[PDB]
Amino acid sequence: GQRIRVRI
Amino acid sequence: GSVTFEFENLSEEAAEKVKKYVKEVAEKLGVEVKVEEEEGKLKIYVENLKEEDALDIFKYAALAAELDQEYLDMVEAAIKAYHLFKEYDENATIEITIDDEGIEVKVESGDRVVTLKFKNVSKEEVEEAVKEALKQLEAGQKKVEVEVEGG
Repeated sequence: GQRIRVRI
Repeated sequence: GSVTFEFENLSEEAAEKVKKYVKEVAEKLGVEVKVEEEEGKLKIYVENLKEEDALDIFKYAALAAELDQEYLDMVEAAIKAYHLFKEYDENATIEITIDDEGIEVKVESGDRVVTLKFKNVSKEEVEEAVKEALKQLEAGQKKVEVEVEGG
């Protein structure tokens, strides 16, 4: 299963 | 401002597309980019960007990644969220995470902590939750938790 994350 | 984008469990083909198209975009914008890939794991660090650029690149990485529309909607939701929170505090730490269940938004802003979690929710709903979170911050609240589950 895909996870995407944007940080900062 | 500097920004990190992360994908887990993309196929090799998909990750290749992400790399290639992130590269292209960045060099067109004349900016520094670091791409790191291991088995199941891709990470992109871009270093001094106008927010608008960052959020554009993130959107195109997602397209390049061949994510379906439900994932893309959450990406756009995340776009809106990142923006609105930065509008409140340009130095807020923002971590937004998307998976097949939903979306989770963590903000640290000075001494203020906001956590928003959604499952099976529209992009509209997320926006509204974000505006409400910001209302609370604006009225002097230090912590705001929101959790929403579509039925």
